[PDB]
Amino acid sequence: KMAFPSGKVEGCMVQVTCGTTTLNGLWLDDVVYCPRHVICTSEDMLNPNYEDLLIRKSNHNFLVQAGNVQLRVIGHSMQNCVLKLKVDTANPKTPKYKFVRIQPGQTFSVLACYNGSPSGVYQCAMRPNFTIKGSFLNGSCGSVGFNIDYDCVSFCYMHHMELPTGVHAGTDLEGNFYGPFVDRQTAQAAGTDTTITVNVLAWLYAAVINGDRWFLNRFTTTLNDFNLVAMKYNYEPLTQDHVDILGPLSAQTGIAVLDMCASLKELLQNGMNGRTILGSALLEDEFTPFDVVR
Amino acid sequence: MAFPSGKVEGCMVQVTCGTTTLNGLWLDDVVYCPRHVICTSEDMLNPNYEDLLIRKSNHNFLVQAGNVQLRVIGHSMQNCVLKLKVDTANPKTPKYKFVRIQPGQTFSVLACYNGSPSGVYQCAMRPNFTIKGSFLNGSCGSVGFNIDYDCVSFCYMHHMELPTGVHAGTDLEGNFYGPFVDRQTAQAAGTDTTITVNVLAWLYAAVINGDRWFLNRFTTTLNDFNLVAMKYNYEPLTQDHVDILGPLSAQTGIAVLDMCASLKELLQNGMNGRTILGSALLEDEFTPFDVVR
Ligand SMILES: *C(=O)[C@H](C[C@@H]1CCNC1=O)NC(=O)[C@H](CC(C)C)NC(=O)OC[C@@H]1C[C@H]1c1cccc(F)c1
Ligand SMILES: *C(=O)[C@H](C[C@@H]1CCNC1=O)NC(=O)[C@H](CC(C)C)NC(=O)OC[C@@H]1C[C@H]1c1cccc(F)c1
Repeated sequence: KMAFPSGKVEGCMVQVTCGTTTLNGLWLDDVVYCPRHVICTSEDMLNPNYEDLLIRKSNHNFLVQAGNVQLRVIGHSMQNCVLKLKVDTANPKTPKYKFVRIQPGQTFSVLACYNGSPSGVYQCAMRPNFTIKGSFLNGSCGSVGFNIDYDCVSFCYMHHMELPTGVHAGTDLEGNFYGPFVDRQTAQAAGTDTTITVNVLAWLYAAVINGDRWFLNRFTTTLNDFNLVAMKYNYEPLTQDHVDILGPLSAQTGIAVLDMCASLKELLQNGMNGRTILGSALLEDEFTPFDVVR
Repeated sequence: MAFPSGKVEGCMVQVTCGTTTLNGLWLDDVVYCPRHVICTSEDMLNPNYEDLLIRKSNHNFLVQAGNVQLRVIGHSMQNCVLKLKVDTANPKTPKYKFVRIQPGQTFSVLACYNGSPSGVYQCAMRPNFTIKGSFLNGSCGSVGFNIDYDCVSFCYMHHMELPTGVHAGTDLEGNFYGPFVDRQTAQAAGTDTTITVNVLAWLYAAVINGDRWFLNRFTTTLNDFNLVAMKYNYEPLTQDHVDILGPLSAQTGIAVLDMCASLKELLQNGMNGRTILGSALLEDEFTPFDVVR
């Protein structure tokens, strides 16, 4: 697992405090983005009226700091589950950036932060049930997930909560949660998780590129036939987008995506028969087709 | 999980000599890079580096930091690292130190190509003084490091891939880790061993994640455990290793030698299918300090 260099995101991290509640914010040009539950108390986390907590609030109740230096808040609004604080200084370290909503299966780096300070960077996969298996502790909220393409940081994740089971949930940078979660301090269950088929196929491609190709067969399949069988093994069905992002690996190896699906269908039905693929009896599902190139 | 890489990204530059390009580290007014940049092909196999270095002019070295060229006003060599004095001081130079790490210790690697950061990841110095990185052509000069408060401890610079696919390099004084040499030859490492204290830290970790199917009631002396460990090419466990595991022992209520008893069972049986924190294999590149923080 290889994360993206974090320096461009580090230069954007700040801290936002309401009362005693401190979490992290993302400072881009003259706007600071953070999770709205920074405005909550204990007495109101069990179920908050965010619209009502927000009316009581004024610009001068928001403490925003880069380091120990205060940024003056000159405006505030709420977009879904994210708070947007307008500040009086444009971040001179603002990279080229966009806000993207990723699909389940896709990977991203997360810059874990506490009190506006980075502690670590690591590589996460958005599971099909819209959770990530991270290392977030208290005060990690507002940490973000991202990919870097050339000069451009694509922000895709902001952290909000840990689930009873120990995995994590959050939103895009527009405040829309990934999955069926809500930012209330209630017990919330992630739907049952499935294996990320497109990434397994990416991994088989990687194994072929490295000369490990015992598992290829002379058969092929339809996308519908493969999908129905894979769901019987708790694999995700494939979309048309999945097929398309396997194109470069299909072209590199000369093995059509549906031929690879047929090889996977056989692995699913018969098993490995005590063999390995890239030195592993387990099919890895957290390397995307873009990750394999790198 | 790796250290944030921003402080190091701001030091990475591109160094070129001839048709060879790799990365350099630019601290204050000196750029450090692997000396084999001053090579060719007729040289690859048995290079007399002092000899090739004396034939070199300051102006043969092209240093680019972003869109900017840096003027080399001086060059010297410290073991396998070339030190290029340049006419400008990097203003992004962080607080730093140069350190040589011990096998079993971990560090972050910022992989760079043509002076540009491309990825970051966490590695351990294997006991045979290799590292299991993903380095491709042109990644030479990439560095490994740790961060303590505001200070970057640099510990590795990347020089070569071995034919098995693992990697070899030097500290920032240019001394290789391991018996490797910066000549273009197929080199083998000594037989690698598994970092025992790290496997134990990682088992304590899975426990903290409420994963404990591997535990047991059996127990073991420290010597009897080491006898089994050595049998399976695991590093011996020292009493310092035991002391270091204390915090994780306290936090889980599992004595160090109880976890050793658990590890002994796993080595002799196997996992018999089951898995620990996702892995079918015992993971040995998380240290105790790591798993804490
Ligand atoms: C950031 O503020 C923080 C990050 C959490 C803390 C621990 N690990 C993590 O990711 N997020 C919260 O505290 C969040 C605030 C809500 C308003 C969304 N709540 C949360 O994450 O709760 C975590 C424990 C598992 C929750 C739970 C279990 C059972 C019953 C509950 F009501 C809640
Ligand atoms: C950086 O310049 C580069 C990094 C390597 C390239 C491929 N992956 C990687 O990490 N370092 C070298 O190319 C290095 C230069 C020497 C002069 C030290 N040589 C190298 O990495 O060789 C790799 C293969 C195992 C070498 C080999 C096999 C057979 C015969 C040989 F003579 C050498």
